[PDB]
Amino acid sequence: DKRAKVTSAMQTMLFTMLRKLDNDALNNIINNARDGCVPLNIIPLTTAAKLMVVIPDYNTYKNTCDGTTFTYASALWEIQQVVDADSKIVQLSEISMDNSPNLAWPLIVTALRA
Amino acid sequence: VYRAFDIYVAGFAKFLKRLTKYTMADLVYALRHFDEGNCDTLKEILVTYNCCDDDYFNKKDWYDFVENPDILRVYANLGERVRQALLKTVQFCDAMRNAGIVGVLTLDNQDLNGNWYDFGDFIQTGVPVVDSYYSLLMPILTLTRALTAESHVDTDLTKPYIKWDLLKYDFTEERLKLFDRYFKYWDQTYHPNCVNCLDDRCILHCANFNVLFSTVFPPTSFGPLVRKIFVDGVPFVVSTGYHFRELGVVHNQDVNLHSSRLSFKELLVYAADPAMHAASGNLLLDKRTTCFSVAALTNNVAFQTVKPGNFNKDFYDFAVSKGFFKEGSSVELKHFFFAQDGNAAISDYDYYRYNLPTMCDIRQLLFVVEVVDKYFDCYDGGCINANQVIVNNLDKSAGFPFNKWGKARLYYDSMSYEDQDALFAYTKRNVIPTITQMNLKYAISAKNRARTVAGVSICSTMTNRQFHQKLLKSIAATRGATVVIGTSKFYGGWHNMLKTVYSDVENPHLMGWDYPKCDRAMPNMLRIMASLVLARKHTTCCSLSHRFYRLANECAQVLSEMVMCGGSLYVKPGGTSSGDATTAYANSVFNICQAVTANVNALLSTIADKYVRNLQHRLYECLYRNRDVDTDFVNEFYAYLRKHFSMMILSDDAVVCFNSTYASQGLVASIKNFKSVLYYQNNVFMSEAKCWTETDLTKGPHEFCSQHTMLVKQGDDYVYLPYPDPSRILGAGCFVDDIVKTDGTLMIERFVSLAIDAYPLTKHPNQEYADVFHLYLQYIRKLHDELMLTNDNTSRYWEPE
Amino acid sequence: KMSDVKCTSVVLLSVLQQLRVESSSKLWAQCVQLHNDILLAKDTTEAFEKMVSLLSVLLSMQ
Amino acid sequence: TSAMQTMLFTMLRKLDNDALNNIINNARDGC
RNA sequence: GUGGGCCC
RNA sequence: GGGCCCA
Ligand SMILES: [Mg+2]
Ligand SMILES: [Zn+2]
Ligand SMILES: [Zn+2]
Repeated sequence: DKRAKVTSAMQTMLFTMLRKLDNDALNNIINNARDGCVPLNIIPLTTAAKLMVVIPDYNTYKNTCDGTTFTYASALWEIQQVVDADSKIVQLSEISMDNSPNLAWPLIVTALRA
Repeated sequence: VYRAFDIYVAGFAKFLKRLTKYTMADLVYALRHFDEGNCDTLKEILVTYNCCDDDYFNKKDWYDFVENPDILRVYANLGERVRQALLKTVQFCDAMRNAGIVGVLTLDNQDLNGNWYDFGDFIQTGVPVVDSYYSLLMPILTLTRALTAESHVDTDLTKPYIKWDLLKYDFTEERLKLFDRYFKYWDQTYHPNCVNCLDDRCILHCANFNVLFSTVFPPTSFGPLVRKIFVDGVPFVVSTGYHFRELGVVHNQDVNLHSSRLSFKELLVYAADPAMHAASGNLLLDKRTTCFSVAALTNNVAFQTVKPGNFNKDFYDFAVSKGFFKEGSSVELKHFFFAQDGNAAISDYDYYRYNLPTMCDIRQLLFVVEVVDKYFDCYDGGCINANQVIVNNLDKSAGFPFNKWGKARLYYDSMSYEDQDALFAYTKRNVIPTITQMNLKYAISAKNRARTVAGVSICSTMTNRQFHQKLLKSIAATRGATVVIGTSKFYGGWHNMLKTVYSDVENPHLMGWDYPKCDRAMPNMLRIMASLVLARKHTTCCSLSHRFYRLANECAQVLSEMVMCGGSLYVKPGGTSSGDATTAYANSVFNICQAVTANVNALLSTIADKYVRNLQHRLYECLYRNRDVDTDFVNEFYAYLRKHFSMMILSDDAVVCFNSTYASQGLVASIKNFKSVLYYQNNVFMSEAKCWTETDLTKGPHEFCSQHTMLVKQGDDYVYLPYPDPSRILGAGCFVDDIVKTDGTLMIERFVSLAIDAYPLTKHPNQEYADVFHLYLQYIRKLHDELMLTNDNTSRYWEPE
Repeated sequence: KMSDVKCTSVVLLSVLQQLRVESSSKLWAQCVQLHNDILLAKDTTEAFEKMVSLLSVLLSMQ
Repeated sequence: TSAMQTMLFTMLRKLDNDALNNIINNARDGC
């Protein structure tokens, strides 16, 4: 009975999810508003201990990740680590208008909140 | 010269006639009969207000909503000039109501400025009737997002965005604000929370107001709504609400804030539910899409690629040996397995950018569904059970996490009729959104796109299959009908169908035509009315609230669900899911909806034969002035159609024997109206270059389901024979998607399947069109060396048994 | 010889795929653009030009 | 896919265009 | 992945 | 059960 098989699988799934759910922020913001109901657009927006910016080029990474820290729509972030659309490490130094055409122009830029 | 008027003569078209020299009427008039090249006042009132420069239209594709999407700019330029007149029109309804003046309204008095004068046939006394006003200027209101004003603080264009708080959901007050701001005098109802709607007719009504009343508010507002919950102690959080941009608020009325010994089905609810997967992972953002984004599942972005065509060189030699693929020969080779890189996924997902909401111009849909009723009064549906479905094709996917473990076979076999029907019962109270996966295709073809495909979770479709699958099957085998689903061509069935579609079309000629980019430009409202229409047969097994909650649970299942493009969370403004159970039938319905629109705004902006004139006049005073579901004008029109404009259909393939007279008068269908329409109703241009018009019924159709047609002899008299394009079979035999790679067992079926396709070339004058067949014969015999081997049956397939 | 060398381009880009060009992104982008243009052939001089371009890179590697 | 390389070789040898054949000769020297 | 004809 | 064509 593969019914019970997928059942076992999905219970293990939905149980193992809680390894990063009990944040104590969740309660801190359910107890803000009435009747325990708000959208899902903003739930992992504001439980956010991470932010990944996937850009196309150099023109974007400049106007987006200016420096090694920035703000993301009125909230602050620290640039930790960057790669370049095929997962070879880059630097802010290497990322310049000079050596633009040795990039896989898009960049995955993981920054961390303060 | 010609000023376009709504006359009340009863209709709307051109008439030779401090202010503006053009009016808002002239504006919407050129909006709504776009004859490309003859598209004048459209541009005139664009350039009149610095909305776009004419020199920009020297570029190609300016009037494509599919290439050059900058016209978003050109049109959102005029948004406040729209809005201002709407508000003017409510305050004008005021200044009539308290002025005691009861006469019906029209826009020709209304300036591009917005304001008003000239009160001439008005009775002095109220209720000044707008209904023509909005029944005119309804669908063109998302065409600019004219009510972008209200999103600023103090609803002023020159301001920051209102930061609405990032937890709220309701806004019903604000929904009514925009209503009675714009619809104070709206003499018919409103239920922006549409569980309050009167019936399905009022569902279409009011959710077609949540469209306009949801352009303006932000993405933070909408989507599923989440609460903390506790089984066996520990907390979870779950979307136990949903806010549709069309259906407003909905609260799962069957909730369990506390639980214990949760169920199989309840995990079927809570497994594919969104937030469990969403808030239980990281964040993501890519500048690739114009789409809003939310999240990532895994913390690495992903890419996938194509493995290009095989090649079949034995047959290549076997052909070109006999002088195939020769110089000057129309035996060239055209069709091949393209291959595509990793940017494919996001670079067609982007083409959802061309989506935009509609205002289905409501009374017209309402009457058109008053029409389609009798296309299906010949047919019958109703709710059914797990154990009386004719399901096939069950070895297939079942949803996002449900990808990971099994096939739909398991879910039809595991979820008992008890299970699936209890689900059927819960779902007609509540709303459970789920996940869609966008994938790509390996179709040998000619052009260089990819045409993404969709797959949804089995929870959705299993309900949907229990729901509609009696009406379909009433039509899957109703032959002699309009439709042909299930109706093959074979055994000369195509022939008698052609004779049937003809059956006294008067001044008969054939026309045919096809849709560019329906699966992306699909206005969601039409999908709404279809899935409603597809349920009027439930009148012994569904109550009206259950109808509303059906409708909503499907509109969250597949239409505005959340999209996983890679490992990247988004939402979908719309666009059909090509893997849906009801794709072709819903799109058939879509096709007739377009058909009648053609009929009507043929017959509206176009009359001497008073059969015709009374038919359009009682159209006018069925729609512009009346409401009721009436069978008599209905059947007048309906048999008028079936006599004079008689049709057959497959999902976009709209074959039409029709009257040149009426078509040459402005009663019935010609391509131009459709072009205009989807340019003002489905967000696309339909170029007649891909359409065709055969003016000789003796010579069969140029196109249908990848087939042309001719006229030959059959058993002492002449008949129409369909016939395919040789290049297709050439490519598909010469290029394989790793099929003959496995064994030579199956590919016997491959080539012979391809081989029957084109025996009619044997009947056609050109020689090598024939030796297409003779090649295939000799190849088939070349294979029967190792192993119909001849043309024995391949002729008896056009001698009906 | 336009049909035949279109078939040539196809097998060429196939074997090109067989040896992991996709891993180096823009390499794959170039070759893909070349072939998607090669199958559109009307004047054969351009077809031969694009052929020799697509050949230069197979030749570049070992 | 071993025959793929061989049949493309014979394919090019049939194409019989000067530039392609000269560069095949260039390639036979690993150059 | 959808439903539809065909054939094995 | 397998697969061609078609929306
Ligand atoms: Mg067609
Ligand atoms: Zn209502
Ligand atoms: Zn029912």
